[PDB]
Amino acid sequence: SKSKDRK
Amino acid sequence: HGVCWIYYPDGGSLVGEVNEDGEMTGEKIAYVYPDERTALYGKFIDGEMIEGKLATLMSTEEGRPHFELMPGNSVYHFDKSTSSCISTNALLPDPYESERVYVAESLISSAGEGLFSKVAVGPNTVMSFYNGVRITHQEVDSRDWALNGNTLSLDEETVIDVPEPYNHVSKYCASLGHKANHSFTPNCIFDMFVHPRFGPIKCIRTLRAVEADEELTVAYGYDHSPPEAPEWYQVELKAFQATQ
Ligand SMILES: Nc1ncnc2c1ncn2[C@@H]1O[C@H](CSCC[C@H](N)C(=O)O)[C@@H](O)[C@H]1O
Repeated sequence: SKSKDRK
Repeated sequence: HGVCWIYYPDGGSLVGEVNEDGEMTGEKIAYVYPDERTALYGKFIDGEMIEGKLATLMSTEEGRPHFELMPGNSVYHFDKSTSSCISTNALLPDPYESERVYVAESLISSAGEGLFSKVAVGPNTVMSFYNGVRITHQEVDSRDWALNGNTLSLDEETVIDVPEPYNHVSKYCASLGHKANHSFTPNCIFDMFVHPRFGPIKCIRTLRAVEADEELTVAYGYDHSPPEAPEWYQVELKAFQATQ
């Protein structure tokens, strides 16, 4: 994913 | 005649006399930040902040908090972002965050601005809030990295973003968590936070003691083997992997 801090 | 405290996992709380239904509804309800001292005191309905005035918790007597209102007229309300609106008051700072962090030039080479501690704090200290507009993983994942500098996954349905031009403090300073630079050896982590103005968001929390004027950093946590990441991070992942 192109975002911070995904689980 | 009894007062109740309702804590969130992050250490913030709602406190006051509840009404006949056990609801946080009244004119003397407060949200108390995780320092157990900074408070937003006033009118709440079923735990939602309608008019919270900035206050300091001075003591508790028999469980009842005794506040002093801060001078001025800093008032706050529940103001959850949407897909297109980051805040009704983009330039109104969070009063807890304003005492803990500030923005300045990063110490990291070529990294632009960074987020710094104003004072010395211990481990597990909430320092900053990461509010932003709320958009989908589909929109974010289906668009170029150049637009994804500030995207933060909140949960499986929502990504928080601080899109241009709100990435500049002169346009948006209600929260500052998007100003923390990345490190593979960070001194902070992202953690869930329930904020009385922003709603469900994430915060930046220290994982160790930090000194006054120390730069705060977090691991951005991009997927290293889907690396799905911007170039600078890939170039840094290489370096970090070498040191290992
Ligand atoms: N470790 C690092 N090395 C180089 N650039 C970094 C970095 N961590 C963050 N950045 C920069 O910061 C952006 C994320 S937002 C972080 C705050 C930003 N430096 C600013 O001035 O607003 C990234 O797109 C990248 O440009």
